[PDB]
Amino acid sequence: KREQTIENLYQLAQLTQQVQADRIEIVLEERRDEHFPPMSKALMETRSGLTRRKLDEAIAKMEEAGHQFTKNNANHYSISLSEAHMLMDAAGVPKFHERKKNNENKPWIINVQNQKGGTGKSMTAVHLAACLALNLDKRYRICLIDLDPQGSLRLFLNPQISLAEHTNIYSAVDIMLDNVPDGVQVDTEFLRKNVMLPTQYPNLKTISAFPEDAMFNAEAWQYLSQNQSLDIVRLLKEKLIDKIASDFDIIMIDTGPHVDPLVWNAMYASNALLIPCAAKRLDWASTVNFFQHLPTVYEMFPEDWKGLEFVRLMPTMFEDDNKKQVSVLTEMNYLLGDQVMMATIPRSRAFETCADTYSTVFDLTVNDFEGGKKTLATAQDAVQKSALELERVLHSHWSSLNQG
Amino acid sequence: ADTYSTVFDLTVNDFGKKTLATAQDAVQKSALELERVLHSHWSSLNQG
DNA sequence: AAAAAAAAAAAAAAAAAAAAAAAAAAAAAAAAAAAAAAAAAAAAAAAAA
DNA sequence: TTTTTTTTTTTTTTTTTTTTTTTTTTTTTTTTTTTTTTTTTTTTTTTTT
Ligand SMILES: Nc1ncnc2c1ncn2[C@@H]1O[C@H](COP(=O)(O)OP(=O)(O)OP(O)(O)=S)[C@@H](O)[C@H]1O
Ligand SMILES: [Mg+2]
Repeated sequence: KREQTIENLYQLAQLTQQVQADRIEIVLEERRDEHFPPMSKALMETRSGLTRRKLDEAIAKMEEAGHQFTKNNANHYSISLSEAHMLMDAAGVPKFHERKKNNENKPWIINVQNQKGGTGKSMTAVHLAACLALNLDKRYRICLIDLDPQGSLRLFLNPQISLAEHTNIYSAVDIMLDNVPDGVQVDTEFLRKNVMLPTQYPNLKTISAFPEDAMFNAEAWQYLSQNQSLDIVRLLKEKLIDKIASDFDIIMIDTGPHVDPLVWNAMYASNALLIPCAAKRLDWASTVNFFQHLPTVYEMFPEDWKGLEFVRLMPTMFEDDNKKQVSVLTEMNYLLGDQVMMATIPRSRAFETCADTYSTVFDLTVNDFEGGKKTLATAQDAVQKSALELERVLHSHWSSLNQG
Repeated sequence: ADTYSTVFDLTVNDFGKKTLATAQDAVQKSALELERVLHSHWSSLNQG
């Protein structure tokens, strides 16, 4: 009988070996051939905030040192992002993990979870993270997590850079099981070695994910077969959170459009709550279902966790000029005001261009594209004022949630 | 054409209306004019 | 050590194209009227109760 | 003096041709929004006093 459907299943194969090809050419085509945006003595002022006098003093102190400054084709000064973070390293400006006021802090775990497909969590959240990383005055050690097995956050120009030299790896899955060589114990040095990777920024870091992570849900069903205390919830907490809380301060986490055991652990173990969403009716209805589903499930999780300290909703794909969606936003501000961000993330062709070349808004400048300037200008400025207002929620709660 | 028919073998009742009515009106004026040409050169035919 | 001159830059102004809206025209009907065609009710004629 | 049949009046019904009106689709049409080239403004270095 299933002669032609041996043909047909091994022709889903004889097409996904051609898609194995296709990914080979995708890798060959994405390859970097780019330079990071320069600060032009005014963009430097706007972004870093260093005064011209102190900047001159520091760049001279470094100029007499080993490193040499560089200039554009014109004698006008131009300093690269690498040179930027180097001058920050040598600025002596301490971070939240070096400030005498507060240096022994735990991670500020920030998450982006929506149960609605394709509406913006990936792109908006990676944009938000790369913008928060623009806080060069403070050198945040940031961990981007692409917990969505299909996110491009390991590939999208803030990526998990798995060069050819990269030998082997053990994803969050294998941290949920300790499937590394049984002889070696998973210590934080191992975590730097094969879990924490750079993102072409000397400050921003990441974790990668893989479609094999979907097998985690099957293994969790198997564990429910072998367990009944729902103890897999704490598997994340001890394996990952206790091992990472010692030596980082922020962890960007994308989770995916889905609500699943993996995403249940992401929800629970995390000590902060953010809720991405759009202004559409059905989306907010799904959020209603979400607000019914949670409380009982949190009751299911161990009583040791005293609930998440703050809850806020997000906009996205917000055209800002459609009557229905602004009415929805008004209703949200009417119901959970002070627990929803005011900031708006608009949609424009500039984001499309950014995505198609994979390059985040910061990676490209006006010369790269057309005059979708002010659109990108107000996009990055809303994302940065939104980053400081979410981090100001976190500031006012650096009394509460750090002591629980 | 498609129905393998001719212009005349279907009548107005066959169904258009004014459309086909003017259709055969024009076709039948063209036939008058044509067959008049037919005399005009047919008198030449009888004599060759 | 400072001034002036020279060179690589953003902001404003001008022109054209694609979105949309209203009106008009070709058409394409379902309904009615007029004319035409196919049968019918009082009167008339001849041979005969 | 009566009866029968046929040729004229008129009456009834139907089809075809030709009457009007409405809706749908197609064509010409400026306002608003979007795109590209640009003249003015800002920054740095070298040379001279
Ligand atoms: N500003 C934007 N401009 C253009 N496309 C956008 C924008 N924001 C979101 N998108 C759409 O989002 C797609 C990829 O981004 P995401 O929406 O994050 O996908 P995602 O990971 O499923 O997140 P969700 O489920 O939509 S919230 C793009 O291919 C677009 O279709
Ligand atoms: Mg997604």
